[PDB]
Amino acid sequence: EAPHFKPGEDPRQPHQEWKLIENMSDEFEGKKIDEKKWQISGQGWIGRAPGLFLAENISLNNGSLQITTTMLPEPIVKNNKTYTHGGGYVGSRNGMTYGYYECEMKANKTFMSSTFWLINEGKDRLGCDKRTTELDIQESVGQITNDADWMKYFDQTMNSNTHSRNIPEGCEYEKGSSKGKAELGGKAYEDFHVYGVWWKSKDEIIFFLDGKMQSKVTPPADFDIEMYLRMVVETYDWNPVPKDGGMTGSKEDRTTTYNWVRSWQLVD
Repeated sequence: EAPHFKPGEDPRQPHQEWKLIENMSDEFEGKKIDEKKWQISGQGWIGRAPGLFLAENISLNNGSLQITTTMLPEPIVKNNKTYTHGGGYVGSRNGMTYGYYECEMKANKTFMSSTFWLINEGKDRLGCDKRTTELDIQESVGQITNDADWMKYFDQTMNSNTHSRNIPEGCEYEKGSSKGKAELGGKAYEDFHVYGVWWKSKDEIIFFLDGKMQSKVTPPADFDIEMYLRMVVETYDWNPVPKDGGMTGSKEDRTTTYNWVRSWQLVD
């Protein structure tokens, strides 16, 4: 009935309350994902090669969303690139501006990502709102395959980010990124964690982990454009495929599991 906040961490003021945004929230009960609420195929982004988003890799079980990584049984060529692995994409068909957005997620234990984020959809927007604003709440991988120093702990942190890019010429916005990082206390695939963001205003973004405030970030440009939820399991170029193909794990180890996604507005 309220967001997950430990005692002493709820940022609301005493005459305010948190209200569930029903069309951006799901406990994932039942046997099949609700495709009137969520888009899992037909989306603009098919996947970063070599990981192709498959609708078949999305399942529900036991009141949770499961996005499972796979080896494709044969390569698939799309946009002149070869795909060899299956990930998955789940995007909210409804958007909002501002609010509190949280999920409870356990990452997969593979070289592919486990993510929870917001982005606007600039080509449907007008004038300067065609610029991109992306708010990454958590991005993780389960198996680090690049020995670059910047990423050696990427599998045991909350890695949050805010991006401004694709800005139309003449529009007075800056491009760039403002990151946040915090310790999970364990690997992202070992336990569930609650990853949350208070998208408080166009210039105040506050990240929470397991019900505790971690950081406040000023984004690189105003975040005052409607944004849509994303839960995505992909390949990143900087975390390449391991020598065994990276898909020998159990179904559980190949699965990013979200127990729920809850989105809220703060009202007077």
